[PDB]
Amino acid sequence: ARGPKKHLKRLAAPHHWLLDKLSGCYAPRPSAGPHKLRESLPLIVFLRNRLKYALNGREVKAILMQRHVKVDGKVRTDTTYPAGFMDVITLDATNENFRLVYDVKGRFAVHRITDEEASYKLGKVKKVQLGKKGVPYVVTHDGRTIRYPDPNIKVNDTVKIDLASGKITDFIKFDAGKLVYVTGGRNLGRIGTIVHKERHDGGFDLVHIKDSLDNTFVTRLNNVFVIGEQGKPYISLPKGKGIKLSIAEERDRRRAQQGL
Amino acid sequence: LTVQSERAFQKQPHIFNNPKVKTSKRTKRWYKNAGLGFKTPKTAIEGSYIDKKCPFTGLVSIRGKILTGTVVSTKMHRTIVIRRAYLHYIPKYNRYEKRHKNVPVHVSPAFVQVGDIVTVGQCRPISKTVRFNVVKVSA
RNA sequence: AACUUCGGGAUAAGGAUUGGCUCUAAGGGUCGAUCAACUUAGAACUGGUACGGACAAGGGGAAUCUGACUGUCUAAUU
RNA sequence: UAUCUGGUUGAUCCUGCCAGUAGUCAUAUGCUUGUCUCAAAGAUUAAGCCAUGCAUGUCUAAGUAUAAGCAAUUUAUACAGUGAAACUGCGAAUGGCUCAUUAAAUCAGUUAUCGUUUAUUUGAUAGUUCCUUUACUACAUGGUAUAACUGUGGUAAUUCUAGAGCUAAUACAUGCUUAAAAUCUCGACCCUUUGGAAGAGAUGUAUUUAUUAGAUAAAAAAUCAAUGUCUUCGGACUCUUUGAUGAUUCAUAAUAACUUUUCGAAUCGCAUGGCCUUGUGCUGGCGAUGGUUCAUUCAAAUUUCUGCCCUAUCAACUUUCGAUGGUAGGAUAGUGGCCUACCAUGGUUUCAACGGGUAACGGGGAAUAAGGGUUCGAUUCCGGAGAGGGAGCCUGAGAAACGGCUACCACAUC
RNA sequence: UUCCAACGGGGCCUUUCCUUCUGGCUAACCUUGAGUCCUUGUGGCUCUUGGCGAACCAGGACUUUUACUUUGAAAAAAUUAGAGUGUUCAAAGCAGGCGUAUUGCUCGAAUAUAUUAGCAUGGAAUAAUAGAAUAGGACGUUUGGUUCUAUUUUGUUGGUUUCUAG
RNA sequence: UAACUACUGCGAAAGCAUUUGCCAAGGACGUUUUCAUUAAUCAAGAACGAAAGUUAGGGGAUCGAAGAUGAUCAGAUACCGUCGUAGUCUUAACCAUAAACUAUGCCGACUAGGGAUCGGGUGCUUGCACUCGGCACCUUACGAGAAAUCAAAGUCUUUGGGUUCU
RNA sequence: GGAGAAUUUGGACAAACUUGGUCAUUUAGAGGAACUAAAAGUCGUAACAAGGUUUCCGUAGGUGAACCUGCGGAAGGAUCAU
Ligand SMILES: [K+]
Ligand SMILES: [Mg+2]
Ligand SMILES: [Mg+2]
Ligand SMILES: [Mg+2]
Ligand SMILES: [Mg+2]
Ligand SMILES: [Mg+2]
Ligand SMILES: [Mg+2]
Ligand SMILES: [Mg+2]
Ligand SMILES: [Mg+2]
Ligand SMILES: [Mg+2]
Ligand SMILES: [Mg+2]
Ligand SMILES: [Mg+2]
Ligand SMILES: [Mg+2]
Ligand SMILES: [Mg+2]
Ligand SMILES: [Mg+2]
Ligand SMILES: [Mg+2]
Ligand SMILES: [Mg+2]
Ligand SMILES: [Mg+2]
Ligand SMILES: [Mg+2]
Repeated sequence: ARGPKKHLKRLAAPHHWLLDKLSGCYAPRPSAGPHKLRESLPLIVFLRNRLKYALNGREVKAILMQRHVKVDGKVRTDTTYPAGFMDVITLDATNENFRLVYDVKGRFAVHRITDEEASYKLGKVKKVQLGKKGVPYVVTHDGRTIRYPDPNIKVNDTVKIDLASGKITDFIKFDAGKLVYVTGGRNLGRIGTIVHKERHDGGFDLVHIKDSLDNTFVTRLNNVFVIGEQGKPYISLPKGKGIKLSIAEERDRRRAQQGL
Repeated sequence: LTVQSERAFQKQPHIFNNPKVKTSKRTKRWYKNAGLGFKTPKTAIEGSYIDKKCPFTGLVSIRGKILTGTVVSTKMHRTIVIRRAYLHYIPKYNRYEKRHKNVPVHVSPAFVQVGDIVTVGQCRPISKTVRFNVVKVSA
C-alpha cells in the first residue's frame, strides 16, 4: 500500500504481549531493530504492562529520557525499541538486571538476573561467510556482525558475547546431547536435550528433543537455540525450566497453593 | 545436430577455450550437479549442445517444488507439456472427482516422448508459462 | 447485415494502401557446371504526404407498388 | 439443540402442496416505553452532487539568527538567553474512508528469490584521495549565490508575484589531509653470468568488461619443460592454502584495463583536562549529525501448489497488429513475449475451455444448527482496489499519490 | 513384589530385504589382568586385548508409482467451544488474591477445534500401477576386449606412458 | 394371405403368417475346443423406427378423409344409407412420431411351492423323467405396498451390488 | 566560459473526439392475438352410465362452438372365458 506501515492495530498485535482489548485501539508498533517484529517485546510493553512501573506511554518516555534503562549495555530513548530473546535490560536505579526469556506458555518472563550474568548474552549464529578483504564474520540472531570468529563455528551454533566489547568469549557446537531453548511454534519456551537431527535436503531440518520428564517432541531447526550441555545451562533459566505440565498437572499444583 | 544454427554464436558464458594453450583433449564444457540426488546425464557432460535453460549445463537453479507427471505434448522446441492428474475431495458428498492441470516444462537436450513419466523441478520464470525444468525421465 | 428458392444477396455496407530509387527473398530449364523468363512478397532511402498523378474508371443505404427471371414489340412521339 | 398441526372427501387411506409454528449482531415500519450496564448507526437506491469550517506538519545542549523582536542583570567587541520569519532536514507513500471495478483475477493456506530493490533501525566497516610525489595546491579551514529582511510596484480577483538592494549553511559547488611494508611491471649500470641491481611507476573503495583461483575417490612410481630446491649434493627432493550450499559461473580473492571517476567528515554541542618547547605548541573526553559497503530490521516486487457463484437459449477458443515456444538484443531493481528482430507452429478445452451474467471486492467470520447441510459476509482484524471518469508524471527509499501536478472528458465556483 | 490375566507394542527363529556398502566409534557386552562385589541362582559385577558396529552419523551407489490412514508440524488475532476469576448478579472483562495495609508478597492471563492443499512421519489391509515371453532378462569373485575418469606420489607447475582405483 | 391360429414362435423395437429357391444373419442347447478381463451402464455422437403425412415416377381391385348425396332431427354440411377425391399398393427420397404400453430402464446376486408348454440335450423301456434356455400361467405371501395389487413392484429408517435417464 | 528559458525534430505512452462494428441491459408503440380472474350471461350438449356413435393416443382433413370423420394404435373397456 504505497509504502511501509507505521501503525499496528491492537488485535493485530502479537498475542504473547497480553495487551487488553478495550483500553486502546492501536498497540505499540516495534521500531525496526535487532529482532523481528512478531518476535520482539517493545520497551513500553516491558515497563508498563509487565513490570508495572509506568502507567501510561507518557511515563515510559519520562523513564527513557532520564537515560536509566539500557538494552545490552547501551541506553535507548525509543518507546518501541524491539528488545527480544536473550537481551539484557539493565535499570541503573533499583539495580535490577533482567534477561528476556520465554516461559513455557510462550511469553516473555520477568526473569531477574545477577549483575555478573548481565555481562554476557548468547547468540545463535545465523550465517557465517567471508566479508570484504577476505575477513570472515558471523551473524547472530540479534543481527550482530562479529568479525574474526573461531573457524570451528558453523551455522546453528550458539556464541557467548561480551556486550561491553561485543566479542566471542566462548561458543557451543550444535550436536546431539546439547540442551536447547525452543524459540517458536507450539513448543515455544520448552527446554530439552537434542536426540537427533533429520536432514531433508531442499526443505526443513527437524530436531527431536527429549526433556527431563522424558517427553519427546519435534520442532523445526529454525526454532531451536543451543544453551549449553546436558544439565549445564550457560544462562540462568526461569522458574519451571521449560518443562510443560498438563492442564491437569498444572491444576494440581494450584491446589498446593490453595491451602493458604 | 549443428549447434551453431542460430544467427548468434552459441557458447556457455565466461568459459574460455583459449587457442594459445594448444591441446587436443576437448573444449572446456562446464556442468554442475543439480542437487537433491539428481544425476547429471552423460549426454549433458559428453554432448555438444548449448542450452541457457538446461539445469546441468546452464544458468538455472532448481529450488522449491519437485513434481511428476505424464508427457502429453512434445511439439514445442526444448519444452513439453505434462499432465498432473489428481483427485479433488467434495466434502458434502464424501467423494472425489478426477481433476487435472497441464504444466509446461523446459526439457534440456540431455533427455523424452509422449507417454513418459518425468520428474520436474521448479526454477526461475523461464518463459511466460514455464517455471519448471525436467530433471529425470522414467519410462 | 437483413433476407434467401441455400445458388445468392456481395464490389453489400465500410476502411486502409499505391510514386521514384537502391536492394533482398522465393518460385525454373539442360547436361556439380551451364542457360533463361517474368510473377509475387519484403526492406532501406527519398519528396512542398505526392503517387490508378493524363487517360481510364460503381455512388451507396432503408422500404413500398409491380412483372418471377434472360428474352420481345409500336422503323418516325409510348 | 433428533417433536409437528390446519386445509381436497359423505367418510377413508395416500401423493402433494398452501397455511400455521420458532430463530435471525436482519433491514424497515406501527403502536408503546421507568431504571442500570453495553452500544450498531447514509452499506443496500445515487463510487450521485456538495455551501462552510476543520482533518499534516515539524526544534533539541547539539544544521542556518544582526527579527531595525522580547529580554536583559552583567557567562563575553565575533556569537552565546528566550526566540517570530525564512533556508536546510525529516514527514506528508502512514492513518481514515469506501466497495465501483474485479470470477484463476482478488483472496486463503503453502512455497520460492541460486530472480531482485529497500529511507529508516541495529551491528560491523574507510592510514592507500595531492598526481611530476622539487612549483604552489589555503587545511590555523577554500568559492559565490540566495531566502527571510528593507525598499519600489502591478493585479477586479487567489497560499499570484516582478524589479532593486543586503547576508548565512550539515543548502549548493570545489578541495588538501597521515604509518610502514610487500608485490608487480618498467628499467639505469656490467656481463655474457644456472647473472642482479640501483630508482621509476602502480597497487584503497566504487564503476564496466575480459581472464584466473575458488581443490579433495584411496595407494605406487616411471618419463622430465627440466633449470628451481637445498648444498649431505648421488640434484635429499619434503611441507604446500582452499569457507559455505541439496545445488552455482556462490562468497571472497587475484590479473589487465575502463569510468560527463562514486565515496573516503572544509559539520555541531557540552566538558575543559594532560604534557611545557607557557607558543595560542603538541596531545585529549563524553556524543550530535553525516557517510561507502556488507549484514540486519521495517518492507516491497515477482512467485509455486491446490481451492471460487449461476449459465451450453455460450462448444470450440487463442494466433492480422504476441497467441505458445526457441535464439539474440532492448528495457527493468530484477525474472519473463515485458517489448523488438528473426525462426518454429504452437497453447487451452466436455475433468466445461472460450463466452455471458452476478442486485460478486476475497478471507477471518455470521445466522440457523441431531447428524449431514442450507443461507449470509458493503461493515471493527487481515489482504486488495479507488479517490467524478480516463491517461500521463514530477518529487522521493517508497506514489503511477489525487487534502501532488499536467491534459482531455463530465460537473460546478468567482 | 511376583503372579492371576486381559488388551495393546517391539525383536528373534521357522526355504524368510531387515536398501547396499565405505570410514567415524566400536558404544556396548559370551572380549576376562584381581571371580564370588551379591534379596528366592531367570528380582545378577569392580575392566583388559582384536572385538560383534543396526546404538549412530555423511558418503558415493541406485532407489516402480500413486491413492488411503496414524502421529507430528502448520493453519494471525478477534470470533467459537472451553479452564480460572463473586464485574454487587449478569452480558462482559482479564483481571485479581493474601500480608504486620507503616514502605510487600503472590497465583494468572490456560487448553481444544479448524479437512480440501503442501510439508515430515509410522502402517502396508483396501484400490490402482510397473516388472523376465521373438528374453535386448537376473546374479557374478569369472575370463577378455573397449571406454573414459585422476587421487598421495615420481621436487614443483607442466609434458607424460603405466600399475592402479572407481 | 382366411380356416389351421393358441395365454404358441421369432425379432433391438417398430414388426413378422401361401410355396419353393438363393443370400447372408441370429439365439438357445452341446462341448475335458480357443483367448484370458477383452466387461456393465453410458453425456456427446449414431442406426433402425406403426399409421398418417410430404416430393417425383409406376399402379389404381377394394375400402375411403374431403366432398357429393338420401334419411333422421328444432338444427345435424353427425352418427345411419348410396357414391367418391387424396389416400390405401410400389420404386427413389423425406418425415421421426403413437395409449411407440408390461403406462414397470439395463446388468448382477439372493429369496417359494406347483403344474402346463416351446427349443436343445441326456437317460431310457420310447412317453415319461431330469436338465439348460425361453414365452407365459396357477397358489401363497415370507416380504412389499396408499391401496389396487406384485415371485417382483421382495432382499429399503435393521435405510449403501453397479450404472443411465426422468 | 560553464550553466541555461522560450522554442523545436523524431519516438514511445496515450486521454479524448468523430465514425462504423459488436455484445449486454432497460424501455416507448397504432394495432394484433392469447391467458387469467371466471363461477354465474348467450348458444348448444362434447365428456362422466354402453353418457345414449365406448373412451383415449398419434396423424390427416372438415369447421359458430364444443366437436366430426378417415388410417394405424391402446384398454386406462362395456370382454381376463370355447
Ligand atoms: K427482361
Ligand atoms: Mg492505506
Ligand atoms: Mg441489398
Ligand atoms: Mg466496399
Ligand atoms: Mg420482366
Ligand atoms: Mg415509336
Ligand atoms: Mg532474454
Ligand atoms: Mg459491485
Ligand atoms: Mg467483507
Ligand atoms: Mg453494493
Ligand atoms: Mg463523489
Ligand atoms: Mg492509489
Ligand atoms: Mg491520479
Ligand atoms: Mg478530499
Ligand atoms: Mg490521502
Ligand atoms: Mg442422446
Ligand atoms: Mg412421446
Ligand atoms: Mg353426450
Ligand atoms: Mg359418447
